[PDB]
Amino acid sequence: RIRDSLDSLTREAACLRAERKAKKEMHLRSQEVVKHWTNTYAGMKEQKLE
Amino acid sequence: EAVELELEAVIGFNGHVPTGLKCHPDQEHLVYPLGCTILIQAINTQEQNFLHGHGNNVSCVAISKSGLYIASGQVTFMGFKADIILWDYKKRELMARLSLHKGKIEALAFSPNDMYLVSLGGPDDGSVVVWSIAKREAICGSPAAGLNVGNATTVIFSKCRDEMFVTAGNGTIRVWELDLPNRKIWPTECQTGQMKRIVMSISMANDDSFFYLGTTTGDILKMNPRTKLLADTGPAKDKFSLGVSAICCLKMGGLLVGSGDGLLVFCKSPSYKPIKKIQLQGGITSITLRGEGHQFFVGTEESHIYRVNFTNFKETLITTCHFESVEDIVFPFGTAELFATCAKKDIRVWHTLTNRELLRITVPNMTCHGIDFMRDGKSIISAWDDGRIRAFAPETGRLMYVINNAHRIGVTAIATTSDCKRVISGGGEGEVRVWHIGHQTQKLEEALKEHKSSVSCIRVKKSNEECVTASTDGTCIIWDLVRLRRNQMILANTLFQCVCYHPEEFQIITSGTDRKIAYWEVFDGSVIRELDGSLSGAVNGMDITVEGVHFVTGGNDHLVKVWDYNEGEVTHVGVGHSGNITRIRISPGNQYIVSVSADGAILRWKYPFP
Amino acid sequence: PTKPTAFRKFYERGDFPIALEHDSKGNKIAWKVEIEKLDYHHYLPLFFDGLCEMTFPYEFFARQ
Amino acid sequence: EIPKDDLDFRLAALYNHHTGTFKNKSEILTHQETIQNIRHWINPKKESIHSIQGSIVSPHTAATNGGYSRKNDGGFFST
Amino acid sequence: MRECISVHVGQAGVQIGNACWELYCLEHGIQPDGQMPSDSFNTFFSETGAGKHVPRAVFVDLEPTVIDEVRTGTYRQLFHPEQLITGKEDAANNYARGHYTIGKELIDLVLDRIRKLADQCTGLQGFLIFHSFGGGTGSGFTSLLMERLSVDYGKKSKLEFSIYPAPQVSTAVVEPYNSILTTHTTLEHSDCAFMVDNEAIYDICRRNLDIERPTYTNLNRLIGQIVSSITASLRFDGALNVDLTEFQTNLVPYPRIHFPLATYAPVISAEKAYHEQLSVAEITNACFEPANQMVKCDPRHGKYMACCLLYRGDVVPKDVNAAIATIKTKRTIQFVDWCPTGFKVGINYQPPTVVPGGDLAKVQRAVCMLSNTTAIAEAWARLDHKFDLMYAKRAFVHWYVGEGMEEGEFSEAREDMAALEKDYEEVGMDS
Ligand SMILES: Nc1nc2c(ncn2[C@@H]2O[C@H](COP(=O)(O)OP(=O)(O)OP(=O)(O)O)[C@@H](O)[C@H]2O)c(=O)[nH]1
Ligand SMILES: [Mg+2]
Repeated sequence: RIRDSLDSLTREAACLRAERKAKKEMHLRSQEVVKHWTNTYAGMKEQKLE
Repeated sequence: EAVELELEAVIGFNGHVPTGLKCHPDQEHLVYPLGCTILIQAINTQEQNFLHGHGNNVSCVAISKSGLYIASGQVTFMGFKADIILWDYKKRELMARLSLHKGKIEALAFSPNDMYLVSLGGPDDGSVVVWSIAKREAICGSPAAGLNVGNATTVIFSKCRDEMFVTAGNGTIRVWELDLPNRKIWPTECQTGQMKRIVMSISMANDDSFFYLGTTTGDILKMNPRTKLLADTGPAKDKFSLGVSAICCLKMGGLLVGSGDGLLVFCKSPSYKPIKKIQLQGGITSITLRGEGHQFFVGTEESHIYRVNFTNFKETLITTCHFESVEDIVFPFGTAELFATCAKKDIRVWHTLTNRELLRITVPNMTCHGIDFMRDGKSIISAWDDGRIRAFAPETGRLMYVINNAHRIGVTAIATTSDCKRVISGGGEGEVRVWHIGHQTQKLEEALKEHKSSVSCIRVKKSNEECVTASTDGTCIIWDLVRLRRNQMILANTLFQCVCYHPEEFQIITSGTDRKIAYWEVFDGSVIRELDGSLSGAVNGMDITVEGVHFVTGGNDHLVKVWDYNEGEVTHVGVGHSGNITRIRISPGNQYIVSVSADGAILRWKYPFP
Repeated sequence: PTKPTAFRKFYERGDFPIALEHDSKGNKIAWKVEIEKLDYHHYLPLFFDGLCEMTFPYEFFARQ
Repeated sequence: EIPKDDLDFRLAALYNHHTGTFKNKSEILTHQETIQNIRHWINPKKESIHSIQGSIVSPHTAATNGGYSRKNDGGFFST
Repeated sequence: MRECISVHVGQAGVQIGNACWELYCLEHGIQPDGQMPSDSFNTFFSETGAGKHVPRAVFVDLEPTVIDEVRTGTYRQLFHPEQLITGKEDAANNYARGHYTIGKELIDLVLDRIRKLADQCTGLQGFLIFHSFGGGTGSGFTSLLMERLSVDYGKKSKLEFSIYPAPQVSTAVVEPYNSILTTHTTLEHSDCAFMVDNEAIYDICRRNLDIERPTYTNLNRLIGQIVSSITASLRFDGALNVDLTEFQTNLVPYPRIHFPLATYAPVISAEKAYHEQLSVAEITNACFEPANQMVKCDPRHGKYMACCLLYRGDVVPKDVNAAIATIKTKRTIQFVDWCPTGFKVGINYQPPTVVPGGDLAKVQRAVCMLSNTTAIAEAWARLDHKFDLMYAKRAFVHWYVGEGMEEGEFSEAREDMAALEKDYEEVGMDS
């Protein structure tokens, strides 16, 4: 416990960094699925502009 | 668009109203009602032509003697009409809609020459009308209820094709004679000496000599329609226990009596003595006799159809189902052969393929709301309206535990964590509660009181970490598990019924009353798109398979809908029952789709590829 | 090993004119009847029989 | 099982001396090896709907209240 | 090892104890049949070698209708089958049926069970009676009981958590007859008397808590929590521990002013606990408002004479001292010359427990207080006016002289209350 006490702050920072990265990556992959969907309002506006 | 899949395995029954079961005189097919329709079953279980209509619940069935016409009444709101429908038995076509009463229709009957039908209607506005079949209209009618007596229940014609009997609801017994040229029916009353019974069933002999009445007091009354006087009293010394509910005749003079406490007795006219008695399951309300004579059928109030041989009186149950509004099927994980179906006072564990019932567990008179399995096969949890959460052993129905004062109102939705340690409950109060189980005791950790209204469904992530609470407030919360606080709220314009996760957990999908199947972004509660329901119904049950390309949707009309996931592709095979479908699940083997219709009917179709 | 005593049976019937108050200076056996004219042919060879009990409420009554 | 003649004549004689009258020897000694759905569970205490104690639910559907009872001196009263 | 005996006489007593005796089952691990799954239980439950724990409480009613709810309900395996003494016919709002001819039958049985329980406790510390002023058996059976119990045992302490009739609302007709007669008993053969009423718990149940339609199963749980706060130091550990004479000596100055009020400080819902900070300084200050009295009077128009407190939970005494100094600084709260301290604090090291289905949140800090105040003489004035307005025309007195009670004891308890109301102001005046 005392040997690993010297690095207590780095794991605390690493967990926040990992959770923020995973959340934002989930947002981006769901945006990929949303942009591949076809019955959206703005996508229908783009097809009407076409 | 809207390709019809296939249809199989009708399960339910309505035996709650009298004389619903009537075999037609070719003695092969049995017709019987259901929540809003009629059903015809063969010997091969060929469900045939659910005959559509009536707008609301069918309540009374009468069959023409030749075997070509069937006519069934129904029940509507106060001051609304109610329609007899004449059907066929060859090409199952709505011939005549005969809609002339007030409120509802209590009784229908046919004449032995096929020209005439008779109808009794009204709990308050009671009248009898006579219909002709040559032209789908009424001949004449009159109040079929004795003023300064009470009301009336049932009617039957003679075999003189002209005189018909209206039967005591509280002590009015009246013969009418019908004459065509005056176009009239004449009321005479059968005077009885000191007897005033509450008559509650009726049958007629073959040669019109005597007709029999079963009363609530338990004694069988024989009548004489020629003398217009009381003919014979009933038994002294062991009158039947409850009211006499189901009387049938034979070609000879041996009447078959049945009482609503579940008793069947062979009976004869001078001495009403039980020559052959068999105690059955639940209150009998229908006897129907095959025209060959030697086998017959019994319909019971608890929905059991009994094929019973006339020789030696041995029975064989052939159809069983629930007898109130059903809710919340759940498959076991890994097994596609088992069903759990829960309803008022009752839980049943089924089979899937051969449709046998394997076990049944009763709470006495309270109401169930939700059922769920464990992640393993150890226990089945259920949420009841008595303010309690129970859990039961899988076989032998042992009660492992109960939870005394869970919520303030009845606990509605219940959910299982995949590590078999935690159970999440939500109820009508809104105090969302978490239960840690153990071998010895079970305890509560923290009460999450976001909501202001009821809770519909609770569904948790594949690896527990987050959950979601579908609720009828307009807010669907995602909670986290490892800490007890809230992440995100869906605020929307729909009283929610079903909220499902996408496989691979990208998005979450909501439905409800406002008929907008809506996909939702898993962050911020940001709405993506809205795909509409059928037309002006509602939707209560969604389903996604393991992969996440199929999407099953079931609701307030008769329509179950297969959908593609990414685009809106509909596939209708919802031609089944319009009793309001409330939950629907696919088998874990991706073979069958199973839906529970509220009026008790569990139907499975085959799997289509989306 | 101990044995069942008749002091216990006569107490569960309720024959003894005995009572207890746990007075703060010490537990005292309150007496509802005069001690000087008891029936010592009855009440000594049963208290002497209740000497043989180790469990709490009866050993105190026997001794005092 | 039998270790001798005594337990042969009495281990299984099946001959009441009181009741068997005017017998024979073979009728005395006679042992016995010469001679030779749907399942359900019911709750015990039939409960009552009327004798329940969780709450007294409001006459108005107070999710969207029907006759407005506010909390005395300002705010929501119910749930 | 520091035991207590708690009797529940009447109907209201038994129905409060039905809500008292699961809070004790939930504080410890005692599940309802009596088998703890996994000795701070000692004051309330004895233990028996098959694992089975048994209560220390007696339940009596002269009619069998209410005890037979318990006898086949959820707590039937818990109680011993002679802790449940029943009868056939009630007393029916008459004091004489209960304290006299028909009530002298079950007194030997209730005294046998008091003797048979009190003869097995190693250390005895006193009595907690739960008897209703409003009863016909709950106010006559107990007056028949206490006059014999205090002859038998004597010096041990008596605390009664009774139900005072509310000043406006009342649910019987001869309550001014049945209230006045039992205070010929409770002045001489009793040593404390905590009263509560029913209108103010409805008040505090709807204003501090979003309950529409409040009932008796809401009253009895809060009055169970009050007694579980007063019985905290005999069962747990903490900084300052107050025992069942260490407050009941603090609280009775004169031998006829022994009538103190009670107040429980944190009463709040499950939603709005997140929005209040819930500190020691504010839940000490909630105790001294006129809104939060469980007994319908204003303490401001009177004077607190002596007080007490019963803390719990996560407190440290610097906060309590800083609270008490502010309470002494304030001027809504007025005192007398003859008690310049006017305070008494106990502490404990345990939070409140949350019985499932209860409408309270898991607060950590918890306070009770128990006040000898002279402003209960106003409520006794309001029930004082009710008596002679019915004895003037001699109404209902045949129902009392029929079942063995002479007429003159109406005048005797009249001048008894007259002397008591003489005493309160004579000891509340300044010198
Ligand atoms: N807090 C509370 N008070 C109760 C409860 N039940 C009865 N009471 C009170 O009891 C008072 C009347 O006394 P009762 O208990 O009804 O009468 P009793 O003691 O049974 O005497 P009898 O009528 O002769 O049988 C009423 O004013 C009620 O306020 C209860 O469950 N909780
Ligand atoms: Mg009573």
